[PDB]
Amino acid sequence: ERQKVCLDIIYKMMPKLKPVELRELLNPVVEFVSHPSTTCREQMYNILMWIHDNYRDTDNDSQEIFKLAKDVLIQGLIDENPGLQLIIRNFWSHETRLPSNTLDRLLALNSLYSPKIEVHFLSLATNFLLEMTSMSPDYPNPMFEHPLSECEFQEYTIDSDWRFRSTVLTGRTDLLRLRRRFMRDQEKLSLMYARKGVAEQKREKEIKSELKMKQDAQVVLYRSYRHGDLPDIQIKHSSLITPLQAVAQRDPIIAKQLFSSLFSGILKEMDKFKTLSEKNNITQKLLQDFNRFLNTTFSFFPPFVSCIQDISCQHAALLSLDPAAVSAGCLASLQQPVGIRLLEEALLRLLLPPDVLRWVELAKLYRSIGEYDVLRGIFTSEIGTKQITQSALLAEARSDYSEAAKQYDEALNKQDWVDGEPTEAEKDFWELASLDCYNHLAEWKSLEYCSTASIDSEKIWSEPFYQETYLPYMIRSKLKLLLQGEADQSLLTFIDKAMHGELQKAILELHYSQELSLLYLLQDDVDRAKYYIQNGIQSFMQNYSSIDVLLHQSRLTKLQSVQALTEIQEFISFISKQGNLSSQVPLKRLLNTWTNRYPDAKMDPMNIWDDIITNRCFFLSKIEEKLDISSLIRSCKFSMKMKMIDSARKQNNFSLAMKLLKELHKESKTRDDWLVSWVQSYCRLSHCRSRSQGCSEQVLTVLKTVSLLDENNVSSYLSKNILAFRDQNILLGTTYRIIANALSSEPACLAEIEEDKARRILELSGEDSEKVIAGLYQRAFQHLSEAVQAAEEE
Amino acid sequence: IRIRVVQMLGSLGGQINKNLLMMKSYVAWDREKRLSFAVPFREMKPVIFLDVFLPRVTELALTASDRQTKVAACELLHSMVMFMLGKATQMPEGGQGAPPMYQLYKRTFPVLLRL
DNA sequence: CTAATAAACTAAAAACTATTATTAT
DNA sequence: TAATAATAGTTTTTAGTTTATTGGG
Repeated sequence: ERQKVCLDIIYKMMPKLKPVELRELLNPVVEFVSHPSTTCREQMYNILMWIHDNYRDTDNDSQEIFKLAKDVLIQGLIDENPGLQLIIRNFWSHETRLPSNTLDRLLALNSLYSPKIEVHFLSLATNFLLEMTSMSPDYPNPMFEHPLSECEFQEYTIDSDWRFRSTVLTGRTDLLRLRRRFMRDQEKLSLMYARKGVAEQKREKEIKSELKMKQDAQVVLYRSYRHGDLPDIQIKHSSLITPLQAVAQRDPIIAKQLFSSLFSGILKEMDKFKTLSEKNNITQKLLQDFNRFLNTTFSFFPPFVSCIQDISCQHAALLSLDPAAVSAGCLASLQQPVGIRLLEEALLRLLLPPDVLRWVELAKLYRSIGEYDVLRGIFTSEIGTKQITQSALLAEARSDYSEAAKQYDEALNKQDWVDGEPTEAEKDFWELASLDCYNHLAEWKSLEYCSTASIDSEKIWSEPFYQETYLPYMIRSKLKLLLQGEADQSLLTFIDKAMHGELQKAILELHYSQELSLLYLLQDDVDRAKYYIQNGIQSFMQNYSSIDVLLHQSRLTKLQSVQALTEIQEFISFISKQGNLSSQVPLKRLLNTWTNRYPDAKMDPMNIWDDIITNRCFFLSKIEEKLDISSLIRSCKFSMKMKMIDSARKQNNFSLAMKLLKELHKESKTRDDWLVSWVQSYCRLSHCRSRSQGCSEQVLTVLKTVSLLDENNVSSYLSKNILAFRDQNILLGTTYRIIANALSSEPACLAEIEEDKARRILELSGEDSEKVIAGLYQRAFQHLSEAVQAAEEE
Repeated sequence: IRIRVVQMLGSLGGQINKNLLMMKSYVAWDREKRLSFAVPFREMKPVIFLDVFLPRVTELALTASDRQTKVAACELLHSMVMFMLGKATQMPEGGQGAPPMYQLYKRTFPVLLRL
């Protein structure tokens, strides 16, 4: 009552006010959007449309009032009440707000944008541009004046029910007013009991009514259907446009391509009769509009960004967007390759070449998609100013990120430039590639080096666009730092101040909510962690609905993401629900089982990997601190880490966690089996370590101390399976073969020339190199044979 | 239902989950724009092509949740198919005497019959 | 050869608002 | 099914001690 009367106050009194008092009054008013009652919402909408119409021109402050009014209107273009949506659509669709010309409608919809309704603007624009197409003379008329043949096209009605298939097998009324209240020959409290009983039956009637209403609302069609034996082509244009706009408001992607088609067709029809000067000027206006759209958006919905860059693709004059903006949108929204063609054709049309910006953007996007061939195929050109970048990328093509990080660091720290200073974009490439390779270098030290507050002293560290790129890397660094058993509260304070500021907080939940969930688990804020994680998973599955089927790789990455999401949510789904302090439920004995579910081997790069193990170990730590069991959790993490190192060796990320392996050996003396398994892991890794310099490399470290002198308990004195025994025989024969081949290929190696313990052990295992290679080949044959007879014993 | 699906799907295993996805499974549905439609207007009228719509609306009305979306997409595709057959009967093209949407017929008849 | 006692002191109860459950249907 | 009638919460006296204050004998 009071809110409604106050809005009516404002509505009646504001037509007699100064702009300054209006701007004073609107700030404590406009925020009443998202009020639980809708009626106040359309009341303020009436106020907003009034001032919108009254403010058109002058004073820049009244113009600011006008800007804020259209802003609150356009963000009001979504309401839960469909009637509000209908009335605002009717208001905006009028010729005054949006002029009836199609190109006028286009420029008007360009004039309006909001960063938050970027999900729905495509559908809204399609609805605006199609429902307006209703005053065309042929619009009620059928498309085809001819029928197929003679037939009776009687209408075929269609039913509708909440039930589905597979449910059943087989003042003239004064008599009423005169007889309404003849209470006199009745009792009062008996009538009271009747009234309250009737109230009770109405209560359970409401109960069953809401039980029925639990299901979806009844589906309504949008086109009358006639019936006949021959199809009736002669049907109105409404019959196809109305389902088209309906499904456009249903699905975003179909709205995407139909919007693209209508945009391309309308431009291809407008160009035929307008002067080239006006068409050109309109084209730059559009280009500015799209640049504004991409700069202002934050939640990069793949359909919207992809459709705007796609409609820019079809027109040569539209190949002039801010290419860095295009690159950022494509990488963030995972719509990369089409934007790659955008950059390519913009380069192609533009034809001294300053295209280094397009080059660097396409190169970083190709690095994002994973491949490396285009990178070198491009930077082998003279346009590549710094060949250090080319050398770094070709050398890390074998997943050698350490040297690439070294090259990036020395390049950014190379102040002198005899060949000319590199462009800012090239240095941005270098630092972002260093960030990505450090992300591959799963250790927290690389992450801290990322978080070393880069040059120019870089919420405080969020506003510039370079910082926007760093924020995911920065927070990933911070969480990997803290979750491993570290505490600084700097990240907590940062996200607390990031709550202040709607845009920063908004982007961090809409993209990175599981980070909030995990840190709230760190603070034991299980409720808000659950809220964040459910928000993340539902938003992400919505994105999976949004992404197209062609790009398998993005869907794969999303798949691994939601895999990690489900392990963390099932962890939070079992904390003390049954009560777990001394109740040794098999759940703990079951969650570790199946190798603590599938670790997703042989693919799924290392960031998935270390996230999985880090969260799992932090979990089991939380249980054991809130609950022989330690032996079980140690064995579990042992298995986790062995699967890790084996898979990452299969990943050929040969810059493995060396010191992690060293400490695995260091406290590998839990039982013999554990240290034995570590020994086989290390020796197999060194076996795979053979490379171009695998000759000198393998002869300098011949499985360190010759299989680490493992000749004490083979298969734990054969007490284990002889499959293990045949495994060590295989490894020993393998390293014998590698050394013998290395010596045969390089009889004059420096290491064998060098008088060292390697010389002693090689002559022991063997004078002349021929005798040594014959002896080592004999030993290799012997050990491989031993593995062979140990093999057949199943 | 959907949250259960996604959570347990993740719980299965990522490479195991990969089995949801080899002749590349898509190139195009036509070698040229065999079908087009001119949207009317009070002013001049541009031309739109249904071919880009055809496949994705086909699976969208084939199988999905949100029965409202299913019904709306079905109604749209029925209006679509009536319009395209009428256009084919209107002015036949060449190449096979009249292959208007012949390959497209080969694609649409299976989806029509299974829906 | 041993005091009412004036003042100080806390206690206790009434007066005046004083909104706040509280039935009817 | 949705009202109004009891109705506590601050001042403010006032009795109820208490005292610490003399000369009594």
